[PDB]
Amino acid sequence: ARMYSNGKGQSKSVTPYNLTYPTYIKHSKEEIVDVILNLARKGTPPSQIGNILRDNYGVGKSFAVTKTKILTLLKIAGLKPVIPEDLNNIVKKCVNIKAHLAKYTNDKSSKYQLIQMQSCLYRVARYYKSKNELPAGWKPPF
Amino acid sequence: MMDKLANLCITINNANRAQKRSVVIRRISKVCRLFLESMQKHGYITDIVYIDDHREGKAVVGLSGRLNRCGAICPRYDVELKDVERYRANLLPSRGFGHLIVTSSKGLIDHRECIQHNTGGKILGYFY
Amino acid sequence: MYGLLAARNLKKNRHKRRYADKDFAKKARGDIYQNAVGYSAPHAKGIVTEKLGVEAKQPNSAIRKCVRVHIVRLNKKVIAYVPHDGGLNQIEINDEVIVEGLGKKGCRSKGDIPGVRFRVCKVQKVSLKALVTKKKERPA
Amino acid sequence: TKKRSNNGRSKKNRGHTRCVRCEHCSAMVPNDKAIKKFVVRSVIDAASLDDLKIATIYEEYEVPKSYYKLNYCVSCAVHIKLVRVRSRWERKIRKEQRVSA
RNA sequence: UGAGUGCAGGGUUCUAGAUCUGAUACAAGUCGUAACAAGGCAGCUGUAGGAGAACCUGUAGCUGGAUCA
RNA sequence: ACAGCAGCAGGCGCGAAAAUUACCGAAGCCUCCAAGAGGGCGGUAGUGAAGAGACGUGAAAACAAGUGUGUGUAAAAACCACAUGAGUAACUGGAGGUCAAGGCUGGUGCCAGCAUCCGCGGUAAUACCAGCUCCAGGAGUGUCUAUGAUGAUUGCUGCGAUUAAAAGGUCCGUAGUCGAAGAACAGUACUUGUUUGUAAUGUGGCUUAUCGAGAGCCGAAUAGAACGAGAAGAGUUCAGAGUAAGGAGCGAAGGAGGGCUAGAUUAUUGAGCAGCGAGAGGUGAAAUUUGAUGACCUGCUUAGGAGUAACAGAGGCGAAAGCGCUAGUCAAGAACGAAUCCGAUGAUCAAGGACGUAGGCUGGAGGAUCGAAGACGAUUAGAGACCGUAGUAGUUCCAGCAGUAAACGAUGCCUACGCUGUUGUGGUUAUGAGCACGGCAGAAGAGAAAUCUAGUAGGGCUUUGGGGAGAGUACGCGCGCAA
Ligand SMILES: [K+]
Ligand SMILES: [K+]
Ligand SMILES: [K+]
Ligand SMILES: [K+]
Ligand SMILES: [K+]
Ligand SMILES: [K+]
Ligand SMILES: [K+]
Ligand SMILES: [K+]
Ligand SMILES: [K+]
Ligand SMILES: [K+]
Ligand SMILES: [K+]
Ligand SMILES: [K+]
Ligand SMILES: [K+]
Ligand SMILES: [K+]
Ligand SMILES: [K+]
Ligand SMILES: [K+]
Ligand SMILES: [K+]
Ligand SMILES: [K+]
Ligand SMILES: [K+]
Ligand SMILES: [K+]
Ligand SMILES: [K+]
Ligand SMILES: [K+]
Ligand SMILES: [K+]
Ligand SMILES: [K+]
Ligand SMILES: [K+]
Ligand SMILES: [K+]
Ligand SMILES: [K+]
Ligand SMILES: [K+]
Ligand SMILES: [K+]
Ligand SMILES: [K+]
Ligand SMILES: [K+]
Ligand SMILES: [Mg+2]
Ligand SMILES: [Mg+2]
Ligand SMILES: [Mg+2]
Ligand SMILES: [Mg+2]
Ligand SMILES: [Mg+2]
Ligand SMILES: [Mg+2]
Ligand SMILES: [Mg+2]
Ligand SMILES: [Mg+2]
Ligand SMILES: [Mg+2]
Ligand SMILES: [Mg+2]
Ligand SMILES: [Mg+2]
Ligand SMILES: [Mg+2]
Ligand SMILES: [Mg+2]
Ligand SMILES: [Mg+2]
Ligand SMILES: [Mg+2]
Ligand SMILES: [Mg+2]
Ligand SMILES: [Mg+2]
Ligand SMILES: [Mg+2]
Ligand SMILES: [Zn+2]
Repeated sequence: ARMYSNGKGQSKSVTPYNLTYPTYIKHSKEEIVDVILNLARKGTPPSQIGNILRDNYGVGKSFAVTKTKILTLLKIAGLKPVIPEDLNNIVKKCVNIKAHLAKYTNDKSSKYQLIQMQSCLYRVARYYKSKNELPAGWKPPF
Repeated sequence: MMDKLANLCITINNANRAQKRSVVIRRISKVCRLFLESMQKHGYITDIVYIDDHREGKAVVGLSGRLNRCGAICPRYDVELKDVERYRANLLPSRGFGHLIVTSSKGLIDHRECIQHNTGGKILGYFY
Repeated sequence: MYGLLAARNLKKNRHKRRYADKDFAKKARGDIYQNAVGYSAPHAKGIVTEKLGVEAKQPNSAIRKCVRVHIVRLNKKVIAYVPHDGGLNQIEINDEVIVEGLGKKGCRSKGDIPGVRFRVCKVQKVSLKALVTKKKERPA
Repeated sequence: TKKRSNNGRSKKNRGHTRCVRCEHCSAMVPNDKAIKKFVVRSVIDAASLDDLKIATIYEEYEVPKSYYKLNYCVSCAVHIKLVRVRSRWERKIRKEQRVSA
């Protein structure tokens, strides 16, 4: 089940059985690889890179053509971010809640949501600072 | 998450009680395969197919009329060859028939083979 | 607590559970040496100081014959029962008596006698059964 | 022992509900438990409609009705005989009552 | 190296004490009758006042209710 | 001046509790300068129903225990051999049920007594006190006290927690215990071989004292350690692998979920003014009470502070406590659709932290309605109560403290396996159906039943009960302004 609440949803998307090569498409390998690195330098998250490749350029799951994963390609090109993108999105939501509570101090429901959010940050931090993906003395922006 | 060897047992026990002849079992591990293959050698189950679904794994099996009950033991206790008959007398209905399965350096073996090979091991499960 | 490497947790839990048993608790945590007859001694010597009688509990209707004893080993004074038909007549003030338990698990009242916990066994070194049935005589 | 499967009230999947006040004694009772009664009563009694037909100035007239929903606590509903005690098998039967006039 | 012994303190276990206050047993004493039937104001849980005494009254809750409607 | 029996005998005390101020150039050992000397160490008997063997108390013809010789020993006694006399030898607890065995005869009349427990006796006692017959074990049988079993009433094997005793008010969270599939790898646990490691006791045997305990000889052995071996489970790693494991993100939509800003239709009270001219209120029935200083009722004006009727439900939302007028605004969450991204990030939780109806407390704002306390009127033997009149703290808001509820579906949280019909709510749809959250009615199993959040089961983790009472009380400690 869900980690912070009583949810038991089941909405996911199916991974294919085999992957082949997308011969119906209208670009070369080298063009697709160029499209990714452009979208990266403009500052898009890698989950959004995937959405665009599927929706506009017509490639499912973005790996059948490249034999390599999106984040690994960005490390080969040297475009790696300073913080992993998951930990980064958790710090953003915390900041937002603290900026709301700063002006609407009375909101007990928002107070409740903040302590849940903050717990999740530290649990994710401890993962990354074991795999050597963050400096040992990293601390939140707060 | 449930233990995979426990899940296997409850799935076949309930279906047998409901008088079904075949079932699909949904999460499979290496020792689950070896357990089922043991029940086939002693003629408790008849036909086995394994589905390679890339999501864990699953099996389809045909039950015989000879199977009354099976079960897993948790945890998997360590036993000397001196100890196994104690567990045999606790689990099985009669001195004449049924099988207690033990894991060893020589694979899965039954309580008779333990005497032949001169080896203890870890207790895994039983059927009769 | 049923894991294979859980022995320490399991042991500490199960030990703590036993204090719910009255028997284990009293031996561990009560005053087991407060009594004239009990854990300490099977019999007790003492001197008779007063003669006494008590009513039986309902629904019975009787006067039971009892004796006030000063116990040599503790300097407590206790009530004891005198068993036999004419038994009270075999005892004088300032006699020495030996005293015995009623046979329950803890020191508890037996039958219809309220609050009395011991009985007389011998008077002046001789069996009370022999005195009452006139098989033997007082030392004099 | 437990006398009714629904605890005598219609609350499910909720913590708490609004209270209402009894028509007969003003006691507080939870809305999901209160005995309810509907009334549709003519302003003019049946024994006067034959006089109304000669009293009115209009060519035809429709009498105005008055509408009410009433609420009762258990004690009042039993005492006023809106409901009655029933046998162990009858207790389970559920049927809508008539609108009063 | 040190036995013994001065003087202050602590740590333990027992024991005295004017007087006050619990509990238990009281064949059957005195005053009421609070609960068990709609027990004669349906009962019970929390909280706050009050009162010879059981208890009574406000406020929120529960049915183990006298209603599965 | 001398002296220290937890050496051997012995005495006094203390207790419910324990032997002779005995013989010893012999047996087993130790000590010396020794073909010898020493030893209360050790051996021999005496005393005692702590324990353990074998046998007497007659047979149908014909029976212990005595005695004398020899033996035996260091000297003895007992034991054994032969020979003499003979004719001796049972008690303890019971007889209503459990529990084997008498309604037998005489006394006693809720007395005297008996009875582990249940129970007997008030003049017809199979239960008391005795006589007589039976029963049980028998050189033994009763009682008291500790303990093991009884007992699955301590539960690893193996108990319980809807109503009998028993799931923390809700979340977060550390220590602790527990943790995918696929392909490979390594040997410290794990299991096993060989070798060590046990005198007595115990275990499997055989041999000699008339027999039986006894004595003598044999064989194997626990835990612990030394060196090898096997690799299923456990462990470590990898990525042309991507959970009906989790987190991040995208698209369209739904809800009394929460904070803030600005508005609203009535209603209940209070004042002003106008009309009218005698009662209004309240109850089962009435009295307190209010009205010619004009009530009540009907108009028009105003002033406040609460609340959101009907629609409205076995409907919805929230972690729980809880949430119902209309617009605008601010954050985050649940579910659904689908070829998005990362890759074990996870389950449960002592300590520690955050929320928690109502009533209560500290300070400010305010004050319509309702109303603890207090005061009256009735009713009653008495009402201090129930009913009526009136009336204060509180009831509302902001900033905090507090920490309890029949905080209940009296049913912990994850995760499984499971029959049918019907009815809802929100998305999606090959229009056949699904996914999440519910209600209802049977069935089969289950259970002491009632009934079923209770079916099946050695899955994981925490809380928790052990006949009533005393007691959720005393002492100590921690929080709180107090309660
Ligand atoms: K999600
Ligand atoms: K959790
Ligand atoms: K939560
Ligand atoms: K959860
Ligand atoms: K009795
Ligand atoms: K509630
Ligand atoms: K109802
Ligand atoms: K009452
Ligand atoms: K000495
Ligand atoms: K001595
Ligand atoms: K003795
Ligand atoms: K002898
Ligand atoms: K006898
Ligand atoms: K007799
Ligand atoms: K008689
Ligand atoms: K017990
Ligand atoms: K158990
Ligand atoms: K609590
Ligand atoms: K996955
Ligand atoms: K809003
Ligand atoms: K409050
Ligand atoms: K009053
Ligand atoms: K009066
Ligand atoms: K009143
Ligand atoms: K009032
Ligand atoms: K608080
Ligand atoms: K608090
Ligand atoms: K509580
Ligand atoms: K729910
Ligand atoms: K049960
Ligand atoms: K206290
Ligand atoms: Mg009464
Ligand atoms: Mg009453
Ligand atoms: Mg009842
Ligand atoms: Mg000696
Ligand atoms: Mg008999
Ligand atoms: Mg008898
Ligand atoms: Mg039990
Ligand atoms: Mg009860
Ligand atoms: Mg209970
Ligand atoms: Mg509880
Ligand atoms: Mg022999
Ligand atoms: Mg493995
Ligand atoms: Mg006027
Ligand atoms: Mg409305
Ligand atoms: Mg979400
Ligand atoms: Mg308040
Ligand atoms: Mg919990
Ligand atoms: Mg108890
Ligand atoms: Zn009412």
